[PDB]
Amino acid sequence: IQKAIEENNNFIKMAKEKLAQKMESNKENREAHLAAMLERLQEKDKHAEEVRKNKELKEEA
Amino acid sequence: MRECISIHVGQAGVQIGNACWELYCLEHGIQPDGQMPSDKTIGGGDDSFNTFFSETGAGKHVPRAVFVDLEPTVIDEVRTGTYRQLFHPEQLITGKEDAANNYARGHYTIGKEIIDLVLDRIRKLADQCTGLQGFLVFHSFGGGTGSGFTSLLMERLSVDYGKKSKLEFSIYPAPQVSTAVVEPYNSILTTHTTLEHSDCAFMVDNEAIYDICRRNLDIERPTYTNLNRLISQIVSSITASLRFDGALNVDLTEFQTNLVPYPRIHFPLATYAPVISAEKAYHEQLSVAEITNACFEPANQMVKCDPRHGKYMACCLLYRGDVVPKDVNAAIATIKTKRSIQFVDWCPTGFKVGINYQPPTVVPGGDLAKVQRAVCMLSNTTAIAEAWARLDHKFDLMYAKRAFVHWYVGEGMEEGEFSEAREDMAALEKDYEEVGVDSV
Amino acid sequence: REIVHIQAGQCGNQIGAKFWEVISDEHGIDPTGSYHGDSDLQLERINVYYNEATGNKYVPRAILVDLEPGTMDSVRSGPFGQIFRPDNFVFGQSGAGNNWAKGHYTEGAELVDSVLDVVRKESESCDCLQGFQLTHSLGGGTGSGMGTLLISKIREEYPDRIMNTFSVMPSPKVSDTVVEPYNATLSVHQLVENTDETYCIDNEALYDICFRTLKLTTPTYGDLNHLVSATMSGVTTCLRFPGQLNADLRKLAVNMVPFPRLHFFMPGFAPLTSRGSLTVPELTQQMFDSKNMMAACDPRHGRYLTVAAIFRGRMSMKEVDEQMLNVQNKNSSYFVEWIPNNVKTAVCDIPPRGLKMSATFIGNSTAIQELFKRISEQFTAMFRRKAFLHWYTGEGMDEMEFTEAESNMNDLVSEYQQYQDATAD
Ligand SMILES: O=C(Cc1ccc(-c2ccc(OCCN3CCN(C(=O)CC4CC4)CC3)cc2)cn1)NCc1ccccc1
Ligand SMILES: Nc1nc2c(ncn2[C@@H]2O[C@H](COP(=O)(O)OP(=O)(O)OP(=O)(O)O)[C@@H](O)[C@H]2O)c(=O)[nH]1
Ligand SMILES: Nc1nc2c(ncn2[C@@H]2O[C@H](COP(=O)(O)OP(=O)(O)O)[C@@H](O)[C@H]2O)c(=O)[nH]1
Ligand SMILES: [Ca+2]
Ligand SMILES: [Ca+2]
Ligand SMILES: [Mg+2]
Ligand SMILES: [Mg+2]
Repeated sequence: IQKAIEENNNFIKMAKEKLAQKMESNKENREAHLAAMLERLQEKDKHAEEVRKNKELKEEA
Repeated sequence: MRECISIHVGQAGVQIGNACWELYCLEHGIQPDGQMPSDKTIGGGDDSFNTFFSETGAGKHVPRAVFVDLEPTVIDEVRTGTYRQLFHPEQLITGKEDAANNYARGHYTIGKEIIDLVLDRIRKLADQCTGLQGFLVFHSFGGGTGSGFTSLLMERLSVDYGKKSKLEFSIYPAPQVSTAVVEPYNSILTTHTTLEHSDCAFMVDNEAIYDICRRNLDIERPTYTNLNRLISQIVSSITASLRFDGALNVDLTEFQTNLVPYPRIHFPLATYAPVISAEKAYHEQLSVAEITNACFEPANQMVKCDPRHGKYMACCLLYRGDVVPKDVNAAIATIKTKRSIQFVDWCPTGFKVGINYQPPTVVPGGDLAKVQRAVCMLSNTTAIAEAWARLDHKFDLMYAKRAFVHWYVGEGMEEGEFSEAREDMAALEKDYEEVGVDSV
Repeated sequence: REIVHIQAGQCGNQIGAKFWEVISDEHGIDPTGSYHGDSDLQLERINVYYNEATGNKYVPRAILVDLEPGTMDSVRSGPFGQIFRPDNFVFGQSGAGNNWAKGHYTEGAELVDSVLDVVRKESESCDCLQGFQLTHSLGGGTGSGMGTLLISKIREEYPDRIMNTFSVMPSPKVSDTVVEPYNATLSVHQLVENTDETYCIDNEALYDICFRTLKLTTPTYGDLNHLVSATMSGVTTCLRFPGQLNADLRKLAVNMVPFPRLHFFMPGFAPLTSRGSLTVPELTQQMFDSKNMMAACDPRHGRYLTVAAIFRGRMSMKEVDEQMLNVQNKNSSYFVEWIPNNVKTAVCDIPPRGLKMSATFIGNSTAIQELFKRISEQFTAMFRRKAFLHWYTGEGMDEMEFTEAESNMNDLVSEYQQYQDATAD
C-alpha cells in the first residue's frame, strides 16, 4: 500500500516539475524573441537618427 | 456518489457538449429551465442521473460541467441559447483572444492566463461530489485551444487530482473540412503531451462522421450540427451505463478494464448503429442481429481504419433499448462464424455485453430516426494505429521544411518539443505494432 | 474583434476611401453614419471596422495620413467624406515629392508621432484589438516611406498585433515617374521584415486587366480602384460577415504563411466583366485564371504554398467542394506536396453589390517571384549607374543601404525559388 502511495505521489511531483520547467522555458524563450525584435527596431531607429543627423552635415557646404 | 465532471474545451468541445447535454436532458426528462417533474427528490438524491446532474433546492438540475474557450463567440451562444438557464454563469468561462490554431498559445501564451480560474471552477464543481469518479474532457485535436489548453489542463488535473480517471472525447481532424493546415502539428503535440494523463480516449474522425451523415442520412453536405448530434448519440451510448442503471447494465469502468491492456494502449475504436433517416426507417424495424452486423461494417466506425487488417485486443457491445441476451448471443454467434475477428494470441476472444433498457431518444426535427434499439461497439484493435500513421505522415511532410513552425517558436516553443512529440508518436506506432505480434 | 485602418499617401488614401465606400454600402451605412439596412446580419460584426458613436452613429476606425493637404480635402469632398473622425485626418504641408527618404527619415519622421497619437487613441478604445491594415503605394514617397516607418513604429508599440498591408506595386504602364523602382525596393526591404501579410496589388496587372479584359484603351485611376475595392471587399469578407468560420487575422495568417518572409500574396477576383456584354465551375476557373490575378504573375510558372478562395453569393456549396477538389487534382503539379491540404475555401451567402456571386482569391505562390524580379530589374538599371541618388543621399542616406535593400529582395526571390524547387523526399 505504501508503494502505491509513493508512486502516486511521485507521478504528481514529476508532473508538476516538468510542467513548471516547461512554462519557465517558454516564458524565457518568448521574452528573448520579443527582446530581440524590440532591440532590432531600436537599432533601426538609430540608423534613422544617424542619417537624419547626416543630412545636417551636407547643407553646411 | 460516483459523479463525473464533464469539461468541454474549445469550439468543438463546447458545441459537442451542447449536443450532449441537450440529448441528456431529453433522455432524462429534464426541461431547459432545469426542472425535472420525474424527480421527487428535491435538492439532491443518489439516483443514477445524479452522476451527471447536481440538484438545487429550487429543483433545478445543473450539469456537472464546465465549458472553457479562449474566445467568447461559441460560449456566448450557450449563454443566450435555449439551455442558458441550465448552467450557472460561473460554469461558462471565456477569454478574449483565441489560440489561432496554435498549440503554443493554447498551452502557454493565452492558456496560462486563465488556467488557474478554470481549475478553481472545476474545484468548485468537485467539492459538491460525494465520491467523484473522474473527468470527461471534450476537445478537438486541431484547434489551438482544444489541443494546447486541453493538454495544459490535463497536466494540471493530474497534479490536483492524482491518478483520478480522465477520459477524453477527441475530434480527429478531417483533411478537407478543417480551418487549419497546421492541425497535424497540434494533433501530434497534444497527443504527446496528454498521453500520460489520459486513462482512455475515444477518437472521433470528422471524415468518418461526415461520410456517415452523407451516406446514411442523405445529407448532401453535413453541418457541424449534424456531426455533433451523431457524436452526442455515441457519447450517450458510452455514458448511459453511468447515467442509467438496471439488471443487465455494465458500468463503463468494467469495459475500461478490458479495453486497456497497457497504459499507452488506451484508444478504443467506437462503432455505432443504427444511423438511419426517418424516411428509410419507416417500415424497417431493425433487429438486434442487423445492428450488431452493422457494428462490424467499417463504414460505421468513428475512425477510418481497417480492423480486418489488424488484431482485436478487446470487443465490447453496449446495447440500449429493446434487447435481450438471447438475441445478442445469437447475433454474436452468426458474426463469429462469418467475419474476420482475429484476436491477439494473449487475450481471450469473448465479447463483453451490456444492455440498457431506456430507449434512445433524438432531438426533435433532427435527421436521425428514433429507433427501438441501438448498439455501440467499443473495440481495442491495432488498426486504429492507422489514424496515427496518417497524421504522423502529414506532420512529417511539413516539419521537414519547418513549414509554419515559426508561428510556434514565436510563442515560446522550441523545435525540441516537436521532435520529442514526433518520437513519442513513432514509439506509439511501434507499440501498436508490437502488441499484435504473436507470442513464442 | 477590432481592426484599425490606416491609409497613407495619395494612392493609399484614395483606394482606402473607395474601400470604405464599398464596405459601408455592404453594411448598410450612409455617408452620415446611420444604419438603414434590411438585415441584422449586416451588423453582427460591424465593430470590426466601425466604432459605435453617441446617437447610434457608426464611424470608420480609419486614419487618413498624408504629407499633402489635397487628398484630405478631396476625401472629405467625396462621398461618405463626412463620416470619418474629423480628428483622424493627420496632414502636412511640405509633401515628399516621390522621395522615399523624405517619407521615411525626415518629414514623415516629424509627422509620425502625430499619426501615432491618433492610432493610440483609436487602439485604447478597442475592447480587444486584433491588428492593423494599411492601404498605401510603394512607388510614391509618403505612402511608401512613411507607411513603412509607421508600420515599424506600430510594431514597436504593438509587437504582438497583426499588421497586414494592401500595397500597390508601381508599373511603368501607369506612372511615368522613373524612380519608383527605388521606392518599391526600399519599401519592400521593410515590408519583408515587419508585416504579417502583404497583398501585392500590381498596377501593371490592374491596367492589363482594364485594357485586355475590360476593354478600356484609357483607364483612369478610378477604373483600377474599382478592381482594387472589389478585391479588398473580398479579402475582408470573412471577418465582416457571420459564417461558420471563427478566425481573426491571426488565425488566417497562421494558416496562410508557412515561412515568415514569404507573406506576399497574389490577389484574384472573378467575374471580371466589362459594362458591355454564372456557374460555380466558371467562377472557379476564372478565379484560378492567370488573367484574373491582381499581381502581374503567372501561377503556372510557380507553385502554390497556400491558397484561400472566398466565394460570395447563394450557391451549391457541395458544388464548391467538388470544383475546388477538381482544380486541385487537375493541377496537382502546381501545389507543393509537403503542405497537405493547403487550399482553404469559404462561402458567404451574401453577394457584393452589383453581382449575384463573386469569387475572391488569395494565393501565396512562388510565382510572385516574377513581380519581385521585375522591380529588381528596373532597380538595377538605375543603381548600376547611380542615377538620381542625390535625391536620397541629400536626405542623409548611404549608398550601401540601397545595396542592402537590393540584396534583401534578391534573397527573398531566391527563397521563393528554393521552396518552389523543394520536394517531399
Ligand atoms: O487572411 C485574410 C484573407 C483571408 C485568408 C484566409 C481565409 C480563409 C478562408 C477559408 C478557410 O477555411 C475554410 C473553413 N472551413 C471551415 C468549416 N467548413 C464546413 O463545411 C463546416 C461544416 C462541418 C462541415 C468548411 C470551411 C480558412 C481561411 C479568409 N480570408 N485576412 C483578411 C484581411 C487581410 C488584410 C487586411 C485586413 C483583413
Ligand atoms: N465535430 C466537430 N469538430 C469541430 C467543431 N468545431 C471545430 N472542430 C474541429 O476543430 C478543428 C478546428 O479548430 P477549432 O476547434 O475550431 O478551434 P478551437 O478548438 O476553438 O481553438 P482555436 O484554434 O484557438 O480557435 C477542426 O479540425 C475540426 O475538426 C465542431 O463543431 N464539431
Ligand atoms: N491604383 C492606384 N494607384 C495610384 C493612385 N494614385 C497613385 N497611385 C500609384 O502610386 C504611385 C505614386 O504614389 P502616390 O499615390 O502619389 O503616393 P505619394 O507619392 O506618397 O503621395 C504611382 O506609382 C501610382 O501607380 C490611384 O488612385 N490608384
Ligand atoms: Ca435525485
Ligand atoms: Ca492616369
Ligand atoms: Mg475557437
Ligand atoms: Mg501625393
